[PDB]
Amino acid sequence: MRSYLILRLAGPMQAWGQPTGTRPTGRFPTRSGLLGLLGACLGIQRDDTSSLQALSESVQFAVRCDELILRRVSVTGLRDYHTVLIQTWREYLCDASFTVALWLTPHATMVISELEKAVLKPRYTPYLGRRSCPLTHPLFLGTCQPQKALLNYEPVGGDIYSEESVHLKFTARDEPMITLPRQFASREWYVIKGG
Amino acid sequence: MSNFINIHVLISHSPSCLNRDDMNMQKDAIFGGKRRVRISSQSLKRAMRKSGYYAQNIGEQGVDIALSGRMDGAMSIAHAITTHQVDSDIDWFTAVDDLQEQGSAHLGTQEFSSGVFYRYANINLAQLQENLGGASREQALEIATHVVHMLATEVPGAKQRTYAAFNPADMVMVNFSDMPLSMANAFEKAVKAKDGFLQPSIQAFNQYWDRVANGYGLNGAAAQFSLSDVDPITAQVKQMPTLEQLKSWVRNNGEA
Amino acid sequence: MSNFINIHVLISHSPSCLNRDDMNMQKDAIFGGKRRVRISSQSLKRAMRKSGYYAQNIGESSLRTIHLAQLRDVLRQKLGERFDQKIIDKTLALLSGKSVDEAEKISADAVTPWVVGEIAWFCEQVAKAEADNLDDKKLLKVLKEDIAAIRVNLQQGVDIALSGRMATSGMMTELGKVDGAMSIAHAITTHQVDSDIDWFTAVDDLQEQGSAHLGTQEFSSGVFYRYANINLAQLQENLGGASREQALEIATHVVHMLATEVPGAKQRTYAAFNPADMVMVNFSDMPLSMANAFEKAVKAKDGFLQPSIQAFNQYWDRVANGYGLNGAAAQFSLSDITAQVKQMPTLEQLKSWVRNNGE
Amino acid sequence: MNLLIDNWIPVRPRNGGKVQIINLQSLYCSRDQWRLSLPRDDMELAALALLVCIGQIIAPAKDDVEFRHRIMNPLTEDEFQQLIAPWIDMFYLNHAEHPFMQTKGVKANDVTPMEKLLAEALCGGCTAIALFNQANQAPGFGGGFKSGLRGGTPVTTFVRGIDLRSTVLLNVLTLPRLQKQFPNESHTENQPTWIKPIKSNESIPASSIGFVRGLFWQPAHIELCDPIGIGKCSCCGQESNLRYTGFLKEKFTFTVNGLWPHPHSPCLVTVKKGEVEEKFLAFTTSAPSWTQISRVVVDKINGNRVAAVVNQFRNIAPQSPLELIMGGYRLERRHDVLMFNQGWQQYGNVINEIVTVGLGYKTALRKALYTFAEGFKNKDFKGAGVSVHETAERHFYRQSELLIPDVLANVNFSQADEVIADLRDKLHQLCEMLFNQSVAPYAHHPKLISTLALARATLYKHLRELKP
Amino acid sequence: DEIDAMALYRAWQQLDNGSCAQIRRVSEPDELRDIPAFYRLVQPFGWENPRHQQALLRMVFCLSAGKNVIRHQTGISLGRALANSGRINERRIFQLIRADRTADMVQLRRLLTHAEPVLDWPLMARMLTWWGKRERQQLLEDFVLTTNKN
Ligand SMILES: [Zn+2]
Repeated sequence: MRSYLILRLAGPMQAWGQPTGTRPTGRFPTRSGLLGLLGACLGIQRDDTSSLQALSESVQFAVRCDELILRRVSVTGLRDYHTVLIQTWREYLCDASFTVALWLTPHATMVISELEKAVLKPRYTPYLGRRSCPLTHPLFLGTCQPQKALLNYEPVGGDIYSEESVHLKFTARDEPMITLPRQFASREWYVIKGG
Repeated sequence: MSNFINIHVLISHSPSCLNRDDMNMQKDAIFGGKRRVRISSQSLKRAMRKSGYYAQNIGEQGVDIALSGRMDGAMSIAHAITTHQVDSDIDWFTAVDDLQEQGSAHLGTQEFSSGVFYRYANINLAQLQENLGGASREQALEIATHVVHMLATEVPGAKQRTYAAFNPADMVMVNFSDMPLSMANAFEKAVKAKDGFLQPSIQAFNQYWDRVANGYGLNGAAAQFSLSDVDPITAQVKQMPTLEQLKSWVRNNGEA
Repeated sequence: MSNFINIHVLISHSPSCLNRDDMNMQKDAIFGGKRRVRISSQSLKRAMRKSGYYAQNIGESSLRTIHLAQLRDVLRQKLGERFDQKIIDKTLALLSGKSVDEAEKISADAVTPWVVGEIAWFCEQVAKAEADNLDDKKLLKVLKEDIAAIRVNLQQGVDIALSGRMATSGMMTELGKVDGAMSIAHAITTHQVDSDIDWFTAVDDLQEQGSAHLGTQEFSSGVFYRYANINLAQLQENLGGASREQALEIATHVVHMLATEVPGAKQRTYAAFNPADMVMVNFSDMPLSMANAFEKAVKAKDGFLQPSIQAFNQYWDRVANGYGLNGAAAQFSLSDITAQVKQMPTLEQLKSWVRNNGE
Repeated sequence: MNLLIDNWIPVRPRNGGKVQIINLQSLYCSRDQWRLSLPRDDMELAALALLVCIGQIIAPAKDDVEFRHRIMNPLTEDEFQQLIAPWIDMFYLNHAEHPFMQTKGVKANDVTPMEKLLAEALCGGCTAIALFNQANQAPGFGGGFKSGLRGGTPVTTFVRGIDLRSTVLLNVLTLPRLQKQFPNESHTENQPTWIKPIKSNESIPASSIGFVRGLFWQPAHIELCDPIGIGKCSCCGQESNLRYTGFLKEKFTFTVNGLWPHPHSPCLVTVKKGEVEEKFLAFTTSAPSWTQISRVVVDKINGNRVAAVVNQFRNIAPQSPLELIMGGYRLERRHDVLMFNQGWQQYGNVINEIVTVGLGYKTALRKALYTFAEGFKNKDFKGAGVSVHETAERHFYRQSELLIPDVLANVNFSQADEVIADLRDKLHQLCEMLFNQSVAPYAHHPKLISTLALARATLYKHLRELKP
Repeated sequence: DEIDAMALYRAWQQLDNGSCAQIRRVSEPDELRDIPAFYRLVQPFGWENPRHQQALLRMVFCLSAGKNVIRHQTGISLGRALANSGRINERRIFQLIRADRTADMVQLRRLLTHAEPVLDWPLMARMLTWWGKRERQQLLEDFVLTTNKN
């Protein structure tokens, strides 16, 4: 088994990017977004591409949508009417929590050590999608040695979207070009449902 | 010592309507299972920027920019949520026309609620110092105190002239940490009214902090100024009798 | 010195029904956990506007209408001696943005408050513009340059300077828009209230067996907290640069009414003509509402009034000590209090204290 | 630059997250598994189309067994070279009188920026895809400019495999299937538009069109005013050393009579008692692509046929499930991928039943909110109450985008109506939410109360009828 | 573990004049708790189940409108039957909804007395146990739509 770094993405509101009148969310974090989160934790500035590209060539993700109890509470979504003195509608996610397995690709330069130090003492304010969205639980360190490391870190049974194969796929415009600053490519999530 | 400074505020507003959407309904949000009344981060942030206090103490030109960004901000402000579930009241108003005797000229409705809100805001200290060009931690801390004061004192303007929820904060807690964090989960299980919402909201906040803060990371200097008598969280959080003293404590970086 | 003047009032009404909604229910309101009987900020404001007190010490209220045909009729009557008829009409159409021909019915976008003096001043400007062969748009620019003159006309109708105006269609949209110096909050009962229902019958003198009508009405007695703050600079601006003392004069008049005036309904049948038992006025840099003194719904001891006032003072002391406030403060009460708030034995004295800006 | 020899194709390893520009030989011969990395969905689909067409004229499979084999093993380089020679001559993006999908000496005033081609500065690969897009999929400026052959918002439907090459190869007909789909072979010519032009105002038998000529059909007088950089592409992302900005338009008109048999889009036929008229599938509606899947996977013969590519697949591996790309235009891009489990070919009736379920719900929700909105209107209420069914239905459709695919991907076609009834549930709950959610901010108003009652009654009467 | 609405209905019909009258006098629902005949009537039907008694209180109080104003027969809604009476005006029903808790049960009883309604009792019983914002709303809707059918 290779090394995994586990994370907790959970806040009363979150918002994960999707193409546009309104600015809507998906139901889980995006890759562009998770990159955002991570680069943020590290000393990363938008202009300095080479380092961002190194990050993106270095890391891979698996995300678990897993839900509230009380009796359970399935995730709901709100529509924020957000104005500028120009009108926008901005979708946010209510009662979202995610567990995230993060592993290193056969490419360098990061080692999971660098990344947990980064997650622990972030250089940049971290936020679930928009800075409007603080998070309730710090990105806790995982250490554990597929989906199996997630089976370790409770709460179980929420199903996982992931870049390892196990098969259904779910196609998304998550993957950011870094050469065209704010655009994206066509990536595919592998889907592992339930248990 | 620690890089992020967390500001937690609990405030009770009287019947009011501090944020409308397209249809003049107040702004809701669902948490964790229940409806709560919301104030947008934008409304608060603007309430603070456009405030006179801010104009006086942040306007002093490049400091407000370093704090809040062009009009990229060092301080984050979160949508406020009510601690408890809320069903909005509806006021039905009448406009009496001085020239027609036989009726009203306009009939309408407006949504309104009273509510106990948790405002959260986190200031990145490294970010502020860099955005100012390497000002001292103490130099940063002054600005941070200003943010605390506003977060505790400033309320959005609508529709204040007609519903007038000019309420001061009942609870302000400030904590230092490595990773900025929100105590909103104290109220995920929506607080139930016992002799008001406010007091049990403060109980929830305190009990949560005890539990979680030693359970989670992190443990950095923390002080709380509160108006109500509830059994206060374990004395790893220093207790400030006045807001100004809390501010001075922030200035001195959690002295002890 | 201090810009905001805060007014806190505790008034106890007997069984009454002072504010109904469309279904003739009292106005419910929930705080923080419990139902409280509500009286609307609007009803209060109009109670003061239309009052004899106001009439006597402040002046004429504004004329708030949406029917421009009737408005031009009145304007034609009153201002007709002072100006040409065509001029009055054009002035009204320019301010309105709607066309004033001779039709029986003509309407603005929405109800608007008007001041006759204001319209008069505009008629003079419109007259100079017509004689000077000034273009209307040019007239707009010129009048737009100096707003204050229009605000001095606002000085004839104070309720507008206190409570504000908005326009969407007229020349007024650009010219006559006012914030309103005074913010007022809806009265709430300090304590929980479950409203009573009175069951009435109407007896018909011509039918002997039974009543001609049977019905119900909600009603409650309640101890209400009235709150209002006057922003003073805004008041001065809205009068076109009136003096601080003139503003303060307006403030004392407002204090008086907030303390003495009760809405009219259904007073003729339930008659809660009760004066305030506690009136507290403090100067500050930031407006402050003591409503939170009562988020914990007051529980009755020897009535609601006494524990409500006790609750009020306890919260005031606590807030003031916490946020270190040192603004001028005076309190007038009918009953049995904490220090450093000056005690006025009579209302008139509290008022003089406001006129003199904190002794 | 030449499409067959040099490298154009914007590309990314599936897992490998590094952008690269590769050449046809490389794509056809590496066990490398590539996906294309393009910033636009239309652009991606176009690139795919072009690559498919190319693969279709350079190397149709001799039999189904060879189809299989070639899908499973890349070609040796020599094999590819051999397959690719004649065509080499045809596929240059600069020439004297034969530039790829262009026409020489186009005259106009002034230039058109490369931008308008897409519907900036571009590399050879980026341009060639753009070109192919405007000539195949986009509406097309004129205005005295013909488009086709399909034509002007046609819906492309491709079969997807593992890898890029797996996909390309997968959508290329076996030679017998090919000369079956295009019989007559008395057709002047098979030579492409830019080799042996058409001239206004030609009148054309669809049957005179060779498959080469028609796959690469260009209906436009387009000339690429010569390249500048030395620098970086606006689609590709990377540096290109040769970039186009200039582009020359020219009006032109002909008429192809009757329907050409394009292999990439579902023919759908309608017969008025007057006239037997058939056209390719158009995204005419604002619906989620799933509504249309009855016409993309199920054959009916009024009625419809599916892309010869799809039907071929359905024949070739009957036991395999189906990954399907759907793309097109309204302007508004649309691009979705859809999976059907091992049953699909066999049971279309099940598929139809599901589409019908979705639609039936949408209908009930709409009938409800509409009667509310019509009531709203009648009482003269000011505001969006009039458009409630619109707004609402929009939300529904987004939700249904998420819902229906899941179902189809996972159904057990042989056994399962339980999962169908479960979807029936999910949808039921959905309509309830949306009714309440969009009628809510009005509902507290006394006058409206009557029309609300009706409304709700209606929502539930219909909703009962939706269940057996 | 619900309340057998029909058995309770019959039980109320079977009461002695002394008790039919003893319970009818009651002004508010809680005063039922001062009556012994109440406890006797209700106890088999699951009184002594805390989470049951509020419901039981309401049902009995509505029956207590007396003497037999509530007459039993897809089912017939209370809203529907209240309209079918034709005695009751919409405004009054609105007022039923707008009134706070105990008041609302009182007012309802007044309505029932005036309407002398033909409902489906166990239905009305269900609605009455779960009595809540939703249930109220439904009362309105059924009433208006029915009153409008006519
Ligand atoms: Zn390129």
